[PDB]
Amino acid sequence: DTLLLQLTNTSAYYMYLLLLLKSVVYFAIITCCLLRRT
Amino acid sequence: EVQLQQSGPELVKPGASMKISCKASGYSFTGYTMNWVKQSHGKNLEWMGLINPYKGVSTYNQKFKDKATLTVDKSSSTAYMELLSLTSEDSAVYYCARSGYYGDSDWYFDVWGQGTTLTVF
Amino acid sequence: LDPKLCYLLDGILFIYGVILTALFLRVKF
Amino acid sequence: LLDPKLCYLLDGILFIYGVILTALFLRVKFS
Amino acid sequence: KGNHLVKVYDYQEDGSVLLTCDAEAKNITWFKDGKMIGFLTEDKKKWNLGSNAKDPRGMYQCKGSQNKSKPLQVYYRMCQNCIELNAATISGFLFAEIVSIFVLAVGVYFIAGQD
Amino acid sequence: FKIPIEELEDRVFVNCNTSITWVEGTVGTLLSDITRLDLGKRILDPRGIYRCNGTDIYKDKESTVQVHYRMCQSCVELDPATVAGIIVTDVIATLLLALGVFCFA
Amino acid sequence: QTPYKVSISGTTVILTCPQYPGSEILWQHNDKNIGGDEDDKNIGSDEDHLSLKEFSELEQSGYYVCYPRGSKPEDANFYLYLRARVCENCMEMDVMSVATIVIVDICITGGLLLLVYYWSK
Amino acid sequence: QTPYKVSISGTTVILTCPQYPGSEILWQHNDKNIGGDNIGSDEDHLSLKEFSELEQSGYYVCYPRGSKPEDANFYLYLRARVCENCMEMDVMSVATIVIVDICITGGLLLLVYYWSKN
Amino acid sequence: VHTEKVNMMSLTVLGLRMLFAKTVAVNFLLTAKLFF
Amino acid sequence: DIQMTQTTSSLSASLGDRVTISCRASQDIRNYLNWYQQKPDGTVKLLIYYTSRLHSGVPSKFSGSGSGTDYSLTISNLEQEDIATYFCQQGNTLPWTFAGGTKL
Ligand SMILES: CC(C)CCC[C@@H](C)[C@H]1CC[C@H]2[C@@H]3CC=C4C[C@@H](O)CC[C@]4(C)[C@H]3CC[C@]12C
Ligand SMILES: *[C@@H]1O[C@H](CO)[C@@H](O)[C@H](O)[C@H]1NC(C)=O
Ligand SMILES: *[C@@H]1O[C@H](CO)[C@@H](O)[C@H](O)[C@H]1NC(C)=O
Repeated sequence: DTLLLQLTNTSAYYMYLLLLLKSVVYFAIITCCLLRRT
Repeated sequence: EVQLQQSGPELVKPGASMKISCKASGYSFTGYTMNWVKQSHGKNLEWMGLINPYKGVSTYNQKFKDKATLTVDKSSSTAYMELLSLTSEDSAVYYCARSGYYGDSDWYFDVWGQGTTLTVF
Repeated sequence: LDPKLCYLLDGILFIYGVILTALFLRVKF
Repeated sequence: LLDPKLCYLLDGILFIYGVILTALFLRVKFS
Repeated sequence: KGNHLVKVYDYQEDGSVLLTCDAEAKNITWFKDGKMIGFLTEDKKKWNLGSNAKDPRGMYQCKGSQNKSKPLQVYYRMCQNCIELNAATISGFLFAEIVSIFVLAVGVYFIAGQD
Repeated sequence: FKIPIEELEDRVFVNCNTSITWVEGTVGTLLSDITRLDLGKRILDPRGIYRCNGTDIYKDKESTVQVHYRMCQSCVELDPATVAGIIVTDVIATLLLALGVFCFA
Repeated sequence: QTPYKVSISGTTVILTCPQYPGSEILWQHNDKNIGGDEDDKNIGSDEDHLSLKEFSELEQSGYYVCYPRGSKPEDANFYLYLRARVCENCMEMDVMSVATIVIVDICITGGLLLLVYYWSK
Repeated sequence: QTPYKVSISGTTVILTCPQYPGSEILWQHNDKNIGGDNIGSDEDHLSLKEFSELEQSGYYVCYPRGSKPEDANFYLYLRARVCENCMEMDVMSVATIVIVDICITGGLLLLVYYWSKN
Repeated sequence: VHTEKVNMMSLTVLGLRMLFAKTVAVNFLLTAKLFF
Repeated sequence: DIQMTQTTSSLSASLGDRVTISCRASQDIRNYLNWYQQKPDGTVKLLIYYTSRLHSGVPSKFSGSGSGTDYSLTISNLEQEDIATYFCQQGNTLPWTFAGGTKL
């Protein structure tokens, strides 16, 4: 029941935090590449 | 024991303003409504106004709303009254009366002061 | 159950939107 | 409770943005 | 009793855990780790560690005017940051991992290929 | 004169000697028995002002009870750190997207 | 006859009684006099507000009433049956509120992008 | 003296009392004897299986045989809900998953960069 | 069951989805720039 | 307002007698009437409150009664200390109003 909702919610929160960190390191990489180009 | 001590006669001139003191002892001053009661025309007693000492909020009797202002000094547990523009009709004995704080026991004055006899001449 | 379906549609539709914008820009060229 | 409806709520907006993009492309090509 | 005056009042309408020491005395001094965590709040005899979700963990002692009450240890694993590693959840996590890593790598492939 | 409020079967119940009249708020439903009103589930937060005349003990004495329930199934326990972090990161992402738009234009 | 106004803010619950504008008002909770100089400092009333801090649903929830100075509690007709569950940083938000939040965030983002695009040209 | 040592895994819960390193073991939960005869008693531990938040949650008593539960030093109030295949994440756990993700992602990004460069 | 904390978990997941969608838009926009 | 009056200004009675003092109110004051003793020196005390409730420290020889608009204080065997002026004060509606008083 609502407990399962608690578990899936916190799992999604952790997963999205990891995905955000992934995209942030990629943002750092592409910013480096753009700055080298510019 | 519980006791209210009032000031002296304090003869005043007409049109002046005089301050009456009621110094309380023996109990918690803020937990008890303080009233002021005027005894004029020989022995006629009249109620003048009440001041909630813990708050400073005062309810006034419409007859004396313009003749008395009530102030309270919680530090010395002393109640204060200012009679302003005291004419010859204001010459009387003034008592400070203690009643309960709340609406169920604030209509009887258990403890009275000795009385301050203010005269105007 | 429904949150898992929501997240699955999130992933599918993210891929779809990225692909569609990519190929739209390809035709824009 | 917020229910899973809120989760569907934002998926809806991202969907509608996707559909505007694809329909715009279908209008661009041929049409 | 055995000097175990401490008891817990739980299952309130608002989720919280309350610890009560069976003493009607002034300055009931609870001890934490052998030292007084705090002397009694005036007129209130019980300590409120907080809500049930906080999961307070420790050794709790209580002392009134009399000698200290024999401590009552409280352990709470009222899980909050707890998930299930079922087949579906791990598969979904790995799938989001796979698509994310692949998309990010495709972007990297193009970003290197042009420059 | 206090009009009783009763919570049984998780449905709050306003009960009074005489027929009760709704002045404001939750309309409720009249039971089979007159002088008893169910204000819905207790979880739905009934609110409303109700007048009911007094009994033979207090004749012709009208009382108003403003029943006010605040037990929120919609409540969310805000946490300053999490909310502030979400707001700050949203603003930063918006600024980065704006910078990208500028770098286009 | 003006409805009781009750506002809940975090743990604090503040009750205001606007039926009596002129005089000082006094509060009674569950037929026990409340407000004024007492041991509990969580409860304080000033003007027409009764401010309860650290409200406990089991303890402080029940019948409430306000009466002006000079009116006995017994002859009171307007009673508030406040039964409230209160938590710290608790706030009620519905689905449409969050929908408005996300929509307005999208709109401000798009507006900023469009403003930057136009300013560039 | 030393508090009780608690281990909970999945649904099962393990209890042990370090007050006596070696002695006869008797367990009481909420002042009724639990353990012995699936829930059983270890020579130095309490083995609870199918733990429940409602069924078994309260004070816990470890004492030698023929003793009154108040003679046992401290009751151990235990309350939790159990779900299958569940663990608590510590701050260290969150940190290690974060670091693992960042390292693997960055490594694969630079690897793809080098691969596509040629 | 108490819905107070789980409602925050849902709200924060919603906020993280907003952040992720915006950030994905950011990376895509920057990639399109670097191509142009 | 609620004008508070008394039947007679003064009454005469011998020592040890049981006498009653009547007090009247313009409206029904719902038994909220207070009895005070005005001693000649000036000191005045609260004898009874409400309908008949005795006040702590006041001797039991003082007794009150009445309901509605007519009230009575039926004091016991008249001692010499009993000689004072007695005042009835309403408490129903503001302002509180006293009465003329009886001399004994
Ligand atoms: C979501 C992000 C992180 C990854 C998605 C990859 C995107 C950004 C990549 C993958 C394919 C790419 C496109 C491939 C081909 C072309 C044609 C070229 O003449 C202009 C650029 C354009 C239109 C590219 C733009 C960037 C692009 C759309
Ligand atoms: C309603 O009537 C019942 C039954 O006669 C009685 O016990 C009760 O006092 C009445 N309610 C009130 C509020 O007087
Ligand atoms: C309630 O009392 C009011 C006030 O007089 C009256 O108009 C109304 O008819 C009464 N209702 C009942 C049901 O007695």
